[PDB]
Amino acid sequence: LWEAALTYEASKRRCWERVGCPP
Amino acid sequence: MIHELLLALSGYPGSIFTWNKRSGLQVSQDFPFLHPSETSVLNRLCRLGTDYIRFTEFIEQYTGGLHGIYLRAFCTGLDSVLQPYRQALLDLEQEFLGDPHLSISHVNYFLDQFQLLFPSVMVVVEQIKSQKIHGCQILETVYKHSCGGLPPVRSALEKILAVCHGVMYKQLSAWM
Amino acid sequence: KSPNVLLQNLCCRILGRSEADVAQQFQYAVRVIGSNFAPTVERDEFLVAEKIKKELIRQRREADAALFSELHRKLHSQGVLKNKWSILYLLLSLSEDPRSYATLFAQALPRDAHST
Amino acid sequence: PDDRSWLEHHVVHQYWTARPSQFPHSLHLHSNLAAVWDQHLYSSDPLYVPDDRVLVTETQVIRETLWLLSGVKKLFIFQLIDGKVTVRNNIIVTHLTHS
Amino acid sequence: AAAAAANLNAVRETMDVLLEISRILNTGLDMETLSICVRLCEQGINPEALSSVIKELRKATEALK
Amino acid sequence: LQQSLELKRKMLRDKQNKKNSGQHLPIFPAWVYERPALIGDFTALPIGTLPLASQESAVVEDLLYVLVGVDGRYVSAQPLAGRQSRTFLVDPNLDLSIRELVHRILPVAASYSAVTRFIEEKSSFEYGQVNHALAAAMRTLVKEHLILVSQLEQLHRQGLLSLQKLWFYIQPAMRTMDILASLATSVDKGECLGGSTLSLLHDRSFSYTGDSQAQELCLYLTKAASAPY
Amino acid sequence: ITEAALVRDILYVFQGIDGKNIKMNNTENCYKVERSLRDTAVRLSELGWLHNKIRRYTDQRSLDRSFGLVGQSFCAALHQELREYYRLLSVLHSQLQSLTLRRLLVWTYDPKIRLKTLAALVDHCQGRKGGELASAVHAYTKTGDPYMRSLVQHILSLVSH
Amino acid sequence: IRRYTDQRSLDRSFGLVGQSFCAALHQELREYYRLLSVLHSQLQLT
Repeated sequence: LWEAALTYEASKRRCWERVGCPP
Repeated sequence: MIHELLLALSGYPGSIFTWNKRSGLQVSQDFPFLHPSETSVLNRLCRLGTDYIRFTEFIEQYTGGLHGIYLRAFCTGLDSVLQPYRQALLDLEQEFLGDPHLSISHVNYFLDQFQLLFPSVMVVVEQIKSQKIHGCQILETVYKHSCGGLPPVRSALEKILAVCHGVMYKQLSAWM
Repeated sequence: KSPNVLLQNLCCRILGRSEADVAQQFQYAVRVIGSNFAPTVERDEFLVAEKIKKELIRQRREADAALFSELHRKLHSQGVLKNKWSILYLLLSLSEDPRSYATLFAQALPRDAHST
Repeated sequence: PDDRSWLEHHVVHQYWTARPSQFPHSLHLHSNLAAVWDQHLYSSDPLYVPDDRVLVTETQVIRETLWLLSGVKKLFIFQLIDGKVTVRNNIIVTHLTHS
Repeated sequence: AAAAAANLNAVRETMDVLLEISRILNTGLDMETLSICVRLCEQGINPEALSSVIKELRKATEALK
Repeated sequence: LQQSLELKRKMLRDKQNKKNSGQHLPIFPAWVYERPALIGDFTALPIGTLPLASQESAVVEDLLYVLVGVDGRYVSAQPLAGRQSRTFLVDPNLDLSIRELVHRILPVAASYSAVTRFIEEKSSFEYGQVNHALAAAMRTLVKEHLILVSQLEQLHRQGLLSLQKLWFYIQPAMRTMDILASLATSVDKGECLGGSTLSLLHDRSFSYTGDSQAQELCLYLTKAASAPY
Repeated sequence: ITEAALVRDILYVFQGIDGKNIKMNNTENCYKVERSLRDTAVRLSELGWLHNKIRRYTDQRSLDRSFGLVGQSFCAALHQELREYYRLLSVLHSQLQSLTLRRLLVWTYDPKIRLKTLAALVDHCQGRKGGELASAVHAYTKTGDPYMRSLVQHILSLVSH
Repeated sequence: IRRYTDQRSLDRSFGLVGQSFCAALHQELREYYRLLSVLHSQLQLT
């Protein structure tokens, strides 16, 4: 289940101030 | 820091790398949040930005003395030669967007071809100032250095020289 | 998914067939894969790095052997894996060429001096 | 309460409005520069009296400049005080230290 | 959660890097098959056996041509 | 050390009268010959009154260091710096049984010193194109040895290594180093260059052909050295 | 003193940048430390001693237009080769925050002979320009070492354009 | 067995059947040392 669910298309908007994981 | 640099490398100095005309992009502030020896690295890198700040001022004033449409043709090509250095300042920020571990050495490594193009044009702009050449003989001292010995400066001065000849093709259309 | 049903997904990935259309292959791999559930040598991430670098030296592409070190870094920058060794030992075995000996090259620790 | 929170969240109302806001953005110098430099200054004995400033975030400054480019007159920052648009000096971000 | 989906975004980033490494060395694998290969190496097994079963199965799909 | 500077010039005189249409023949700078750090080879407790299995750890660490060249804190590389030889002095504050085992392990470090000197000395142009190729493939066998000792270092740092385990680990490379040291001795002794050290290697190819661990080495070195010829 | 400091300090003297508890003593000397690791350090630090010689000379001759096309091309090539050394060093820098692989002795080993070669190459070509220099590089590609014979041949191809 | 090996490997007038025979007694010294290694790990037992 898990790796099949992992193949999702996440965000493409990124911040500047947030460096560690900006979703 | 990686925004302060990317504007100190641009034309806005800030609190770290102060701008003076008797000494450009000075650092003397002790950084216990960095390593002690890193300053040495930074000193080298300062020479890349200084020229870029210097180059802008020349384009600003020249757009009798030093005047003419010749002076609006050297500065115009000097914009185009700096264009892959402006693009290369956006590229750094895009790389910094993802990685948190990027360091100064990569910036040095990436902008290596610009430590040979920039100083050999700095002598050209200082020669154009020290000699009061302002007519068609601006093209001569470009034509001596366009033969070149290093591959960046062989093509960028070529870029500028073509624009000079194209403005001459207007005078030598109206005449002939 | 259990480790046994997972192999049946592989035979339908490689082959276009279903698990019912061919099962003799799926019968062949339960015999082979099931003897172990572990690597036969103890691992180190250094050796497997220097065998992928060895491969790109043998293909005369020195820049790509160090592009990998950057791709190894971003993998480490998150660090959600500890099976980094295994999947690279897999991909190195399956390498292809887009166009000697190994008795002197350093091989991994055998576990014939380790309790097994 | 539940309306005011919806306001505070979705629209800004924190730098034209007296409320001291924070945003720990995973700190650690590369975007933490202003706080780092300030800590360094305090350790070096200024001697003290630290500056209280507004702590505005980044996108807001961009929006303000673009508004100024549109031709809007009398803004919160870049207000004219002599017939020349004079930028506000009580600004601080998590980087650049406002210089 | 939100930070849990942030972790699930980060692991998809690492998995995209694992795709990149696969294609710069020229393999016949694709991402769908790699999604199985990763779980197999998560559970722990000798990877030379897995390379051997893949190098038999690729010669059992050339009998469909 | 002193004697090589003679040899280069005398062979150059031979080549000088032989070749008069080639000018400015390659000679490396002086520092290349002076420097003592281009080769691989160049705190202390009263460990005897310590328990045995701590002495084991101290000595496994120092011996692994000596393999890549650097001296330990109880073994010293004796000043010799002439011919193909090196001796070592272990300190008597070691337990004598472990000291015997240490003595037994040290010949492959002498068979590292003789090995690394050859690559530096037979690189210069007056010893010939073929000697360059011969020294250039001996360098590969140094790289792989440096690889294997690092896995050993990582295992030792986690506290999972012992003297018996090191001994078993280093036994395969023992033969390799032995072959290289004896071959270097022979090649310097005849001062061989050109085709003479394609005769010597042709002999060695038949010489060891049973184990096929030395056979691979000599065959590879023959394939490598014959390429310029 | 701690070992972690020494690892980072020796990481700078590859660049030709002094450390903190390891420092340059004289130009005629290599970097000597301000115990066993201290002995190890000198062989690693030789690379910066070579680096200084190459970098100073090409830094001067890049600003020299009395050196001519033949040879300013050569200095361009030297700078270009030093860039590749930076490419490897930058990764090693960034992988901070396992990184000691015999304190990177095997890592530095493939650059060490490549730096030795260029330091010899500049001094064989000292005082020469044009075809006089071209012969001094063309003598260097009759060599019998495959790594070196591969190295010199592309640089000469550059110089002979 | 080790005293025999100590002399035959120092006999270089021993033919090439002596250097195939002696390699068939090197493997069995190495195997002995291997057994020692395994028991040594299990000793660090009665």
